[PDB]
Formats: sequence, structure tokens, C-alpha cells
Amino acid sequence: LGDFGIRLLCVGLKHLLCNLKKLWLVSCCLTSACCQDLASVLSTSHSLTRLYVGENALGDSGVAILCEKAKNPQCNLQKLGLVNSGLTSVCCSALSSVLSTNQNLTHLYLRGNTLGDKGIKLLCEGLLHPDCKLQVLELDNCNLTSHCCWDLSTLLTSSQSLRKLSLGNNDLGDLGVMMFCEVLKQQSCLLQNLGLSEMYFNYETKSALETLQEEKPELTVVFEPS
Amino acid sequence: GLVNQERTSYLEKKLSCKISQQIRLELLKWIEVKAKAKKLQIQPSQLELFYCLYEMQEEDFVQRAMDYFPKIEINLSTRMDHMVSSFCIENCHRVESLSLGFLHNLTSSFCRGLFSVLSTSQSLTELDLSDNSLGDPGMRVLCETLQHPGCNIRRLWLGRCGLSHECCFDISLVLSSNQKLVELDLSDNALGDFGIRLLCVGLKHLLCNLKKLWLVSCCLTSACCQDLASVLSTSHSLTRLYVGENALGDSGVAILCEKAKNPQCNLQKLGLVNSGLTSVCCSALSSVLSTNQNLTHLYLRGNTLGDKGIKLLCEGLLHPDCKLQVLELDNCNLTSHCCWDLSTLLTSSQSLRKLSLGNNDLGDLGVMMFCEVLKQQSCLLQNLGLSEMYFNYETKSALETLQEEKPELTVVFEPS
Repeated sequence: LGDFGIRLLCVGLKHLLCNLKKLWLVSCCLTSACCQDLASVLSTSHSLTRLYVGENALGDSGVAILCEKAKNPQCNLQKLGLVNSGLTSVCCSALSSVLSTNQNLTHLYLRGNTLGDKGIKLLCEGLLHPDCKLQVLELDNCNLTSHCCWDLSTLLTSSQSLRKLSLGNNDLGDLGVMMFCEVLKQQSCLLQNLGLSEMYFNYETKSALETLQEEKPELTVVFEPS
Repeated sequence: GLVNQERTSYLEKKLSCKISQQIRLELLKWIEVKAKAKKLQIQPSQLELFYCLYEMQEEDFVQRAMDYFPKIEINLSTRMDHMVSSFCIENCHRVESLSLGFLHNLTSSFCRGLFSVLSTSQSLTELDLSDNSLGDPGMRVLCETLQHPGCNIRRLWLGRCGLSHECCFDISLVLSSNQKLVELDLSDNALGDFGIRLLCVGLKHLLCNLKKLWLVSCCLTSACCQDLASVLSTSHSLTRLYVGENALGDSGVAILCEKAKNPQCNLQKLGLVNSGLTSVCCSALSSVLSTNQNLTHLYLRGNTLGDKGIKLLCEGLLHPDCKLQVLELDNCNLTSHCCWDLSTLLTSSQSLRKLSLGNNDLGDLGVMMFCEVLKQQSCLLQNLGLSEMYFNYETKSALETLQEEKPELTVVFEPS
């Protein structure tokens, strides 16, 4: 259902009496060209809350378009599945804007992108905003390095809304993760998974994480690969 | 090999010094990149970088080049693979984890020269020897080296190694002298009841600081529980005991429970997974849950407990002194008739955090009971499970609504 298919689909999605809540457009051969129509759906739709558009070519120019409308505080978007969209740090300032203004957005899935530390810094500007209500942030294979740990560490104790942070298959490092252990103990609200799956560490890091789970039992799980 | 400094004259100096110095740096950078790029590829597969270092037998270079290998995963097919690995690992001061994929070698002293090196490393902490032919005659060699005062290996994985009862004699000797080892994975072997009887000799020994022990799929029967129960009673350090995928039926659990119920027992996680348990032993598990305040995780999936088992477990779980945090009940042959007791559990227990209800017939009307009670300030902050469990629209809608209204309820996690 390429860009044209979406252009047609959006005719129904923007229609009154359309009560669609969940829409999956994953792997539909889409490009940024279709975002112009999806953005209008997000703006006008009274019912659409779950939009999954990953595994497409909705690059930074696509997300910027969706964000232009998703940032609207009256938008009903709750879950945004911008997963394997090939995003870079370029659009993270757009995602940041959405996170800061759209108080209805609770889940954001960015895995498969290549955001790096620059992207994390930009997202944190929004995530750390007092009106950000994001609960679940998924950052698995986002091409992250240990250089982003300072900002993620800040995120873990500064955000009052974040509950889950699915850091995953990236090179976050041992010393990087240890920063989380130290700050999470300081009354972090992250009640849900910390992630770090598919990410391998040394003994000391694993020991600290296991200790963390024992000392802070409300922290559902870190979930190491071994 | 050519790029070295430890050489004499006699035309060994016809190579440029300035080139040798620059190339040494280029080769070092090359190793750093490929050593760190620990991935499947056709480029140097860890060992090949070691072969290169082996030729350049210069400690000043090799010891630096080896600091780019924090985790070493290599396969060993021949004598040189061992000589090369031995040399490089010995000169590595920054290896924290090692995995040795022994191939068509082992049951011999052939690798003795490698194991004698691992035991002298001051950085190696985790050693994984799983899924290779490290049969009893090979394990003996390793166990001789794991007794070294400077061993420093804290985690040892011995999965499908083809070990039998004979190796437990040597493992016991290691446990009785090696004060560093904390995790020992003996799963997927043939360490039958006798093997455990021998193993327990080390586990009950003073100075044995083992914390995690995996005896999963070790061909055990209830006969061995008599010795494991003694370990749980006496051990000051064992907290994680995984004994699932065995024939430790209700007569086995009752034995373990007799000692695990002791309030001074250090058991924290009890992996009685696919043990073929019935409701018969749930009264024993209940006793443990009521008295042992150190037990935080109990894994019962694969059993056939039914609603009778749940009722009996609830008698313990609902006890004011029960500290269980995670209860796993996946394929436990449960029916919707147990929902009343699970519903009580969800709001009455103050300690439970997770409840992994899973692949069973809990029903739609059954699960709806959870939605109604969980909303009433339940402390189940962790997953509710219900995976592989299929419901109708209304139930799914209620669960999705529940997650939105009660955001602290990490995830329910429906199959679709």
C-alpha cells in the first residue's frame, strides 16, 4: 500500500464517523511523501490513537511532517510506531517538540533507526520537559554509544513520566550502564524494564544490575542477555 | 612476525626502522577495530588476530593489542589453536569473558596448556565452556586448574558439555577450595542423582561461596533431593537453585521444602520448573512461602498443578510474612476455576510484584476478574502475563483499558 494507497486510505481516516483507533501501516512500502496525508489524519481524527508506520522509508523528512501535526496538543495520538524508519538525529528535534507539547503521547518506538548520541540529546530536551507524558520509550538498535549515557542517566531521574526505557542492541558500554545503576537507586520512577537486552557486559556490571534489582524490587527487571 | 624489536644483526636489520614503527601502529589499530567488532564475519575471527599476535611474540606489543579483547569468543580445532590462544590470553590483561568452542579434538590433556593459563588470569571472570565435547576426562583437567589460588573465575558455564557423575567429584574439589566462583551452570548434562550426591560434598563445604547453581535437565530424580535439601539448609551463600526439567516430582519437592522452609535458609530463587509437580506438593511449597522470608522468586511452569495447586499455594502466598515477589505459572495446567483464588492473591498479597500466568485455559470471564480487582490498588507492578492465552474482544479491550488507567501495571502482554 504505497504512498498512493495511503492517500486513498486517508480519505476514510479523515471522515466523520470513522472510529478507527489502531492502524498498522508497517512495511507498506511508504515514503515521506505519504506523511503529508497521515499528518492530516493525526490532526483531524478524533479516534486514531495508535499509529504504527515503521519498516518504511519515512526518513527524517517524513517524521518532521508527522510531527508538525502530532505536536498539536489536541492530537489524539498515543502510540507512535516510528520503528525501522531509517531516522537520524535530524528529526529528533521534531520528535522532541512532539514530546514536549503532545500530552497524549505515551509510547514512542524508535528501534531500528540510527539516532546515535546526538539523537538522544535532542530527544532528552523534550523528554525532560515538565509537560512530557511519555511512559514508554523504546531505543533498541538505535546505533547508540556510551556517549549518550550521561543524557539517558539524566532522563532516568529527571523525568517523572517515564516508566519504561527499552535500551537494547547497541554499544552502551559497561561504564555507561553503571551510571544508570547509581542514579536509578535515587528514587527513579522507572518502574518498568530498563532493557539492556542483547547487550553484553562484564561481571561487575552484571553484578551491579542484579544487586540493583534486589535493592530496588519495584524495578520490574533490567533483563540482560546472560 | 617481521615487525619486532627483539632481534639481532646479521641482515635482520635490512628492514626500515621507521617503517617498522609506523606499521606496528597500523597493525595495532587494525587489531583494535577487528577485536572490538565482535560480530560474525569473514574478517579475522578473534583467533586469527591471535595468530597474528602469536607470530609477533613481543610482550610490549601483544599485551597492548590484547587490551582490545574484553570478550574473547574462539573455536579450537587443532594444537596451534591452543598454543595461539594460550599465548594471547596469557598476555591479555583486560579479558573479562572467555568462550571456548572446542571442536573435533576433547576428553584429553590436549588442552591442559590452555586451562592452566585461564587459572592465572587476573582479569578473566566469566568462562563459558558450553555446547562442546568437554567430557569428564576434559573437565578433570579444568578442575585441576580452577583450584589455583589466583583463578579469579567467578562465573563458569558448563551446559551441554557431555558431563556425567564423574565430573562432580572434581567440581566438588573446586567448590571446596575456590572461593571466587559464584555461578556454576551444570545444566543439560547427565549428572544424575549420584553426581549430585558428590557435588553436594563441595556445596556443603565451608569456604564454598557458590551463589547460583543450575541443575536444569540433569537427569535427576527425587532421590537427589535429600542431598540438595541439606545444601539449602547449611549453605551460607547459595541463593539461586534451578532444578527444573528433572523428575523431582512431589516426593522430591517435599524433601527440598522440608529444609527450604527453614527461616534461616538463604534460598531466594527456586527454579522448580518442569519437575512434573502436582497439587500434592503445593502444600509443601505453601509452607516454604509462609516461613522462608528470603524466597523472592518461584518458577513453577511446566507442572500440572491445576486449581487445587493454586488454592494450596495461595494459603502460603496470602500469608502476612510471605515475601515472594515473582511467581511464574505458565503451563501449569490451570483452568478458570482458579481465578477466584488468583484474584484474591492479586489484591491481598502485599509482596507479590509479578505473576506470570501463561499458557493455560484461564478463560475470558476468569481474566476479567483480574481487571476488576487490579484496579483496587493492587501492588502487582510487574507483568500480569496471560501470554499465549487467547481471549475475546471484550477481555482484550478491558486489559488494554486497564493498562491505560493503571500505568504502573508494567504490561499485561496478550499474545495478539
